[PDB]
Amino acid sequence: STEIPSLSASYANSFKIGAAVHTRMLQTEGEFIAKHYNSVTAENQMKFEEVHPREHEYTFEAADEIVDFAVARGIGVRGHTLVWHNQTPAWMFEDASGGTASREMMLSRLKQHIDTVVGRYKDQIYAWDVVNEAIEDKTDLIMRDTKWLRLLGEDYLVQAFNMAHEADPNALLFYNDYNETDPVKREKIYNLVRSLLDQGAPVHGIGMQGHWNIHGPSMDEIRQAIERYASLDVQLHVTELDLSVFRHEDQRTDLTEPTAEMAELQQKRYEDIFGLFREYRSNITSVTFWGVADNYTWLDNFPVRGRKNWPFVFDTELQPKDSFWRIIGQD
Ligand SMILES: Oc1ccccc1CN[C@@H]1C=C[C@@H](O)[C@H](O)[C@H]1O
Repeated sequence: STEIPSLSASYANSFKIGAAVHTRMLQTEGEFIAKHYNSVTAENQMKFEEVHPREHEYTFEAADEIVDFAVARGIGVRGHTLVWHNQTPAWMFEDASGGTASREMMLSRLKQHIDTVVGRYKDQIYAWDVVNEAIEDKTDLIMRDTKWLRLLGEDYLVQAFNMAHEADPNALLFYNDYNETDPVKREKIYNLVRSLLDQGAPVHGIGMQGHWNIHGPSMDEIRQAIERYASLDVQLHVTELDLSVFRHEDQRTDLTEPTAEMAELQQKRYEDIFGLFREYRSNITSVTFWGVADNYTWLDNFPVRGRKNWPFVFDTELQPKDSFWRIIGQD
């Protein structure tokens, strides 16, 4: 604070503005958070392994601290992924002899997991990401080949969405994914959510991760996604928004800060984005950034280990960037 407006305050009549957090920062940057955001997501501390490390042992301490942080300050909470190929302990898929678990073991284990997790924050979490990244990223492959698909069954998303809806039939359940604007994958996601809706599965929205960079997707490529998903009459949430200064499969490894060209493109590119989100504020009800400031971001270690990135509108010192001002809402 010193003379700058609240980012989430300027969108109060448009949509929530959230951030991906961690209990480690609730102390240091708790106030910066409680001022620009009215929604938050646990980046990792709420995933399978993080709260269900062993078959009979649960660990919710970190997650609880987050929810307690938010609800006290009138902030919304999105629960992140119940069913995902990553960050899921081995036991969940194994049997006594080290073999693979059966469809029945799978159904029981998943069921008890969902109840415990969704039920614990019942009526407190307004939105959940039941299934994360189920669609393949290879043009001629629909379903991503995973143990969920193999050991449980192709009807695993339905089960997930059904179980979740019982634990808290008031939460909005989303199907979350990335590359959602890629013309090919965009249709794969569309058909899945369409199949799900027909089968009667309780899906209430689609989760557009928003892991984009300063080059693409084009404004038209995003606009098309929005309209494509929005037509299914479901809510749209940009869930893991960030603007990478690199392209994926970027070989450039010597930057200590972004190139002047990178900053220019980004400031310009962010302005266009939120300008498009505002045009579509009817369809979009929540935009979350995968992080709070450039001081931290998973991009620093992925896909390149040890390569620092600056994907937000807040620099490494929690101070507003030139992109910040070109993004404040009309309210
Ligand atoms: O496998 C990928 C490949 C490219 C981009 C993103 C992903 C995964 N997308 C996200 C990354 C951050 C994690 O904290 C989130 O849980 C995850 O959903």
